[PDB]
Amino acid sequence: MADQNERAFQKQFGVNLNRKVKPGITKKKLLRRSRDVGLGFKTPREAIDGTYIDKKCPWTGDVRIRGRILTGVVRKAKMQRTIVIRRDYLHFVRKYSRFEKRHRNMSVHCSPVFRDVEHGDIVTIGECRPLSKTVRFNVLKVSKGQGAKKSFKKY
Amino acid sequence: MARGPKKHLKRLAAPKAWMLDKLGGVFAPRPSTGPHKLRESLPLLIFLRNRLKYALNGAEVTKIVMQRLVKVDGKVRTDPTYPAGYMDVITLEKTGEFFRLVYDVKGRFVIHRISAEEAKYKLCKVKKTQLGAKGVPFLVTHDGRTIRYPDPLIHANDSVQVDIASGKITDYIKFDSGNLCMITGGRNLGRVGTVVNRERHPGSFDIVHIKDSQGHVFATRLTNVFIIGKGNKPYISLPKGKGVKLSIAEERDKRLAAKTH
Amino acid sequence: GISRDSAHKRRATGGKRKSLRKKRKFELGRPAANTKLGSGRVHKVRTRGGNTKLRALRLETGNFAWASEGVARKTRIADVVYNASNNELVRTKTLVKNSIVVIDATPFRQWYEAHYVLPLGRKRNPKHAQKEDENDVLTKKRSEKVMKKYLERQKYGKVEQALEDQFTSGRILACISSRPGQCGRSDGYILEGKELEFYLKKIKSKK
RNA sequence: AAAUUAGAUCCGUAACUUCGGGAUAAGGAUUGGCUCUGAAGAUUGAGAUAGUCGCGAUUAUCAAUUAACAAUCAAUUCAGAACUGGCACGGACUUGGGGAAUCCGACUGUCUAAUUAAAAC
RNA sequence: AUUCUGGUUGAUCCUGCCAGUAGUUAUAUGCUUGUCUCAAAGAUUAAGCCAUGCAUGUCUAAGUACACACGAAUUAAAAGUGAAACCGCAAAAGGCUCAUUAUAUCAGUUAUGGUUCCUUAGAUCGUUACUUGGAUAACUGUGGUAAUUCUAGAGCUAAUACAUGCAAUUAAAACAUGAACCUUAUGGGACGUGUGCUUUUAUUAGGCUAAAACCAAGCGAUCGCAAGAUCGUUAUAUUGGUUGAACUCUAGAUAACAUGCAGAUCGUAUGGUCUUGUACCGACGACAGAUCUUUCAAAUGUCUGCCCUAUCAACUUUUGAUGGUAGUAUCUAGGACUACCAUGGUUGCAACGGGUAACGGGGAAUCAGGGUUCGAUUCCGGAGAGGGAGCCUGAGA
RNA sequence: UGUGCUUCAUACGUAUGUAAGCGUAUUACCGGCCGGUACUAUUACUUUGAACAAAUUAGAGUGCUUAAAGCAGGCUUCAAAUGCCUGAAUAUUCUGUGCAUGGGAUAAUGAAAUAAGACCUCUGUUCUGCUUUCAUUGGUUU
RNA sequence: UCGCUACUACCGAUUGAAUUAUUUAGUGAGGUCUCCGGACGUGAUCACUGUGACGUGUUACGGUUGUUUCGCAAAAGUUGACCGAACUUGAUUAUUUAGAGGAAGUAAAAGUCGUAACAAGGUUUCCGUAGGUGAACCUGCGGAAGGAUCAUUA
Repeated sequence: MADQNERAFQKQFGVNLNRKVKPGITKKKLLRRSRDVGLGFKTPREAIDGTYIDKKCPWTGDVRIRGRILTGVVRKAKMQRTIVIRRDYLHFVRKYSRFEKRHRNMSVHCSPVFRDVEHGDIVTIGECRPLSKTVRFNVLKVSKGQGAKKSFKKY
Repeated sequence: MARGPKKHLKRLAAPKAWMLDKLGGVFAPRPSTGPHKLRESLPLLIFLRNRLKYALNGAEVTKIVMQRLVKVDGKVRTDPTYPAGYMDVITLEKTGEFFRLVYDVKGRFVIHRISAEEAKYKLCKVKKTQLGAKGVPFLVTHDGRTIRYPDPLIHANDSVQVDIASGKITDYIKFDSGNLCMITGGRNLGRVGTVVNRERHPGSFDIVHIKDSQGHVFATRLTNVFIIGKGNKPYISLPKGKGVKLSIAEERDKRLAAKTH
Repeated sequence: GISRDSAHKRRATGGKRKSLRKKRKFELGRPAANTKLGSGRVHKVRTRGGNTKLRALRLETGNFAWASEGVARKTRIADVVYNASNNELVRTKTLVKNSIVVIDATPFRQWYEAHYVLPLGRKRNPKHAQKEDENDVLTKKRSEKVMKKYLERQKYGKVEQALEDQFTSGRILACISSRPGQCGRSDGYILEGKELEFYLKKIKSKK
C-alpha cells in the first residue's frame, strides 16, 4: 500500500525486528507469520510477503472470522480499505403469492491483500467484531479473481 | 446483570418436560444454579412430591432434605431445589431406593430404579480438554466436574464412567462409527443408538446420523449426542425398553388398545 | 455522567434516532487521566463488577525493556519528545500509550558490560586515559570456572551505530507500551532498528 | 436635538419579489497581551564507481530522486492551542439603530445662486 | 352452517349503493332474573392528582452476646431462651402500568475467539514472639430546637467488623551467580546467594514430510608410526489448541515489574495418649481465601422480518456524518470520545421528514378458501415511577 | 443425455412400476457383493430433516355425575397389601429468514475466438520450501 | 338570477390569540472528577523530668510535660474540567381558535322575474376557448354526434 505514511509507526503487533538475542540459532529471515483462517480460503501469497500491516485484516491482524459467511456484489469501493456491497434477494408476500425484490448494503472492510477490487465483482464476506461503527464484515474471497471478460481483449 | 439475575421463574414458563400442571400454583421450582442448566434439570421438589409422592405439600420436602436423608451423587445436597440433571444418581440408601435420572423417549425423563452395585458409578461425557489446572492437564465434564490428570487419548466428544466415591476415570468410551449413543435435547430425545456417520461442518454445528435397532435412521446435532458404549454395549442399565421409536398409533395400540383389565 | 454508547449519534443513512433508554450505567465513561510527568501519584477507581484499575495521573518512572536483549530495567522518565495522537500531549508532557519518550540509558549500560563486558559505546578518551582497573575485574577467567562464557559471544556485541551514538549521550529514545490511565504504570520498550529511524527522522528533519 | 448601533471573523436570516432581489434583513457568538504549533513558496537538485601524473591539480555518467530528498532563502497571511488581568479588549480613532405598514414618485439623474430639493421637471 | 332479501320503474333488464342479516373476551346501556360451576374487572378520558393503613426483612448446637429480661452456683465454659446492638446477606427479584419508542423496541436466527459476573456446585492452596493490636454500638449517664422525625457530650466492651503479623517460607531437589572444583569436549563442584502467587511490559518457542555428497573438534568408532585423517548411531526444529485458525487464548520458560493480596475464625465430640503436663488427631462450617473450570445471567453485535403518509425527493457532514490512523475512556468492540488525514455514507426496491387515537411478539375476533380488524390486559421481552438531570454503596441500580 | 435395446428382480403368452447391461472412463485404493476411502459450476424452487418457551389452537386419552374444563386416574378389587398398572400424546404454531440432505424439470448467470483455451506434449527451461540425516555441532550442496 | 329564513365550510385587516414539542445562543442549581487545602487526632522524635542501676559518663520506669525535628491519614473550604436540570430570549414546527367585511354551498317546493334544456323544445345539442349580458344564457373560432342524415348524386 503506502509505506509508513502515518504519524505513528504502523507496525505488526507481536512481531520483532531483532537478531541479537535468540535461543538456538534459527533465523530464516521471513519474520511475519500469517494466520490462515482455514475455512476453505487459501491465503494469498501477498499475505506472506506483505508490506501492509492492516490491524483489521483477518490474516495479518487481530480479527478472526466467526458467524455468518455471506456473499455480495461490489457497488462502490471508495473508502480507505473499505468497500460497500450489494446483496440482492427476494421477499415473498403471501396474499399475492408473488415475490418482492429487496436489497441491503453492507459496509465491508476490504483487506489490502485483495489488489484491484472493483464493482461489480462478486465477493464472499464473513462476520467479525465491530471494526468501525457500521463495519462488521471482512472480505474473505473476491470471487472474480481473473478477468473473465474485462482482462479479455482479442489480439 | 441489568438489575438481574432473575431469581423467580413462572409456571407455564418452566418446561413441560418435567410435566408440571398448568393449575397448581403461579410459580415453578427454579433450580439453584448447580452443575446442570435450568432447562436440563429436575429440582428436588419434583422428584419427591410430584413423582415418588413421599410428600404432598412443598413444606414436606424441606422436612426431608434438611435431615440429610437425601443424597445426590454420594454427597448429601440439602439444597431444597438442587438441579440434579442427567444421570445424577440419587442414591437413597434409606430407604434403599437407588434411582438414576435417565430421559424417556417422549422428550421427558423417566424414573428408573437401578441396581445398587452399578449405582455407585455413573457415566458422563467430556466437553473441553485444557491446560492450567493442577498440574498441567484437566478436562471438564457435561455436568462440569473438572477432574485432573486424565488419559492423553481422551479427546472431546467422548464419555468416561466416574465412580461416585472417587472422582477418577476408570473407562473411556470414545466417538467412533460403531458406538451406540443416546440423544438429549432436541425433538429426537430419549432415542438410544446407534451411530452411522457424522457430518463435520467446519464452523460450526456438526450433525450426526443415528440408526435405531428398528432400522430407523435419523439425525440430530452433535451437541445433543451422549455416548453410552460400543455396538450392542449397554454400559449402564437403561430404563423401559430402549426408546424403540414407537409409532404414534402403536402406543395407542400396544397398551391403550391391547389392554387387559 | 459521560456516556459511551449510541443513544444519541444518528444512523448510517443520516437519520436521527430519537430517544433510546433514558441513561444506563453500564455504558458510562470516565474523565481521562492526562498523566503528567509529576513524581508519584495514583488514584484507583472502582470499575465494573467489583474490580479496580489504577488511574495513574502524574507518574515519573517506568519498567522499560530493551527488546533485543530479553532485559527489562526500571528507569526514570526524562522527556516526552514525540506523540502521534496530538501535540497538546507532547507540550504538556502527558504520558499515555505510545508516546516516544526519553528515559535514562544507564541501568542498561551497567547491565550491558555485566554480561557483554566489551566496552562500547565508548565516551571521550580524555576520560578513558586510565581505568580502576576494569578489564581484569570484568572476567579474570579463573582457569577455568563459569566465566569463558563471555567470549563465545562478541557475536552479540555489535549493537548498531544509530543506537550506540544515543548511549554516549546517556539518554535514549524509548516508546511507551502501557496504558497509564488504566494499568497504573508507564512501561514500554525502546526503539532499536527501524522504529528508531522512523521516529528520529520525524524529529530532526521536521525542524 | 441628543443618545443607541457601528471595524472585522463566524453562524444565521422573514414577508413580498419584475427571481436580479429584499439583505449588512432580523438574531446571535468571537475579538487584548504573552508563549509556542500548524499550513500556504522560491533557487541551485544531489550524482554514487580507475587512477595517469605526482589523495592533489589536467580528471566520468543513462537514470532513479520520492513521498517530508537535503540544506539555503523569501515574504507575509490564515487556522489551532496553553497561560494570563477590574472583562477593561474594533479599549483612541475610524465607524449602520432596527422593524410593521400607508401615500407619492419607478429607478440613477434635474431644479427655484440669496426663504420652497419635493409628490415638481 | 362456501346462501342473501327490501328499496331507482307505468312495468323490464341492469350498474349501483342504501337498508336488512349474524358472530364478537367487545364496551357501555335499557328492562327483568329461581338456582349453580368457573370469573374478567380505573386499559381507553387524566403515565391526572391522593386522606389513612400496609406491601422487606432475616439466626443456626455452629460470626458477637456481662439484660435477672428470665434460667443455675462459686466451673472462665455460662454450653438455656436469647431481647437489644454489631457484623454477614438481601432489599437490583416480584408486583403495577403503557407515557415514551417507527429497524428503534420486538421476533427468529447466529455471535461474543469483543467482554463481564455475587451465587452455585467441582477442582485447587511452602522458597522474626505465633498466636495478636486499638475502638465503637448495644449499656450507663447528663442534654438541646416549633416539632415527634433528628442527633451531640462522657463512662463502659466485643468480633469471622477494622489493623498487624507464618522459625520449618524448608532447604536439598530446581537453578542463575560467584565458589575450595580443573579437561583436546553429546566434558565436573562443595557452599555463598537467589527462584510465592497476581498485575504490567518485553522476549523466545508455538501444534510441523525424507537423506547424503562433503567437514573442524577425531570423543563413540576406525585407520595412519603419529602429528591425525576420513566417517558415523539414536535421546536434539521435545506445550493443550478451535479438532475452521500467529485464538495476544488457557499452559510454560526468560528479563523485570510494583503492590497489593496472602486462615491471629467458629459448634459438636474427644480419645490415641497422662507425667491430666499446650508431647501426642477426628468428622463438620464458615465474615471468608485465591486461581482455573462450570452454571443463573447480562450487555453488545450478525442475518432477515414493522403501521399510515410524496399536499414529505433527495438526506448526512460547521457542533461525527462515512472511512483510515494513533490514542483516550469503558468490563470490552466501536466516531463511543480526541487529534490528524480521506471524502465519503443513505436514496423511487421510498432514504429523509411527518402522523400515529403505536409498547413489540406469543396470541385474539370473524370466514369454504384467500383474508380483514384488534392485541392496555395474567406469558416472554422492552420501558418507566409528578416532570428532567445527577449519583452513592453494591457482583448487580 | 433424450432414451432405446438387452434383461432380470415383479401386478396378472402379457404388466418393471425397485434395478442391471450398449452410446469409447457417471470418482482412485485396501478391506468381506460389502466398509474406510479421493473427489462435489452456482442461485431460485422442492423433498425430508435439524434446530428452537409454555399457555393458547389443533386435539390424544380420561365418566370432574355431564358440560366448558381439568391432567388426572385406573385396577387386584368391597381386601390384606413399595400392591401393581399406564398416564400426563402428536401437530398447526415460532407463517418466512438461516442451516443439513435428496432432486436437476422449470428459470437466470457462467465458459474456448486471430485463443493468458484444455488435457497434453509430463520438458526440467523455471519454481517456490523444510523437515529427516551431515555424533554433537559448523562449513562445502545435492 | 333575485328576495326572506337557517346551516356548514372557505377568504380576510388584525403581521391577531392560545398551545405543543424541537432546538441556536445566553445565563445557570447540583453533582462526578480534579488542583490545592489541612479543623481535629494521632503517630513519633527532640529533649526529659520522678526515682533507681552501672561507671556523677550512660540508662529503667512516670510527667495526657517542655518543645523542636518526621511523619500518617483526614473534614470544611477551594481551583479547573465534565455531566447537566432550570429559567430568559430567538427561530422552527405541529395543532386549535377570535375577526369587520367579502364570497361560494346546502336545505326550503309554498316568493319575484324570465323560460335555459328534454319533441325540429320552437335559434338542434354538447365540447374546448375567448369576450359580452339582470338571470337562465348569447356570440365568434374549432370540434363531436351522445342528431333531426348510417343514403340513394356513372
